[PDB]
Amino acid sequence: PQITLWKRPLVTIKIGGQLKEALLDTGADDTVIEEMSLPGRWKPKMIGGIGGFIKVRQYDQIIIEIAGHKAIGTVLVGPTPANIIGRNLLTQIGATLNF
Amino acid sequence: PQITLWKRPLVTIKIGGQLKEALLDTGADDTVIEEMSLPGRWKPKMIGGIGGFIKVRQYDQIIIEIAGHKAIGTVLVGPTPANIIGRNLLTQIGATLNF
Ligand SMILES: CCCC[C@@H](CN[C@@H](CCCC)C(=O)N[C@@H](CCC(N)=O)C(=O)N[C@@H](CCCNC(N)=[NH2+])C(N)=O)NC(=O)[C@@H](NC(=O)[C@@H](NC(C)=O)[C@@H](C)O)[C@@H](C)CC
Repeated sequence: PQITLWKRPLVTIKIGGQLKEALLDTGADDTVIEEMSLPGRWKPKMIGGIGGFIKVRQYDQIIIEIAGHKAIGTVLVGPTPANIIGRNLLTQIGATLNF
Repeated sequence: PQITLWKRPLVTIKIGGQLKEALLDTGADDTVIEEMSLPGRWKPKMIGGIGGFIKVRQYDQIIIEIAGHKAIGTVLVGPTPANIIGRNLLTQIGATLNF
């Protein structure tokens, strides 16, 4: 698709058997999801932006479907105010910014 | 251009006759720049990010070039960790996300 930017670019995702809404964020290095269970080992991470940092759990090799497009990569889980799809998964679905 | 997302989507901007680097950010409603001087009166605004909320100064109808493309619009100035070009100006330069 071509997604214009008049509104926030929200899409449906499927992760860990669950449907969620998430923001396509070219300004995010990483993908960050609100609290949920994921399989495998994890390690803690601190991630920052406007307002400072939050602590998250890093899970690797997680399969996600983003607007119908499957992507595997790292997902961070924690008290984010918004589910965010960051560049680590945007690249995998072939997303580009065009102007 | 077509900007891929394997690296941060950093571009050069021009504001107040000065070149700066900024991040093209589809996950940002607004454009937020690190402390600098702009002309005119400002109005207060609170914005939110990953970590919480911060206060910024809102300047309207600021002339700004983004990767060579001319825009005139609202610029927020405050303690952002990074200069970000948000959707208010991405729409002025005709940017879309495509996959
Ligand atoms: C300034 C730092 C770079 C840009 C920023 C854009 N992220 C979006 C996230 C979505 C909201 C949580 C954002 O902050 N958007 C703001 C930008 C400010 C603005 N006004 O435009 C926004 O739209 N804020 C809205 C409110 C959105 C709330 N949304 C919601 N509740 N669903 C606002 N009007 O105040 N990126 C980030 O916050 C990411 N940070 C990073 O990628 C890097 N960190 C740093 C410090 O650069 C990396 C080294 O970790 C986070 C997610 C970690 C991976």
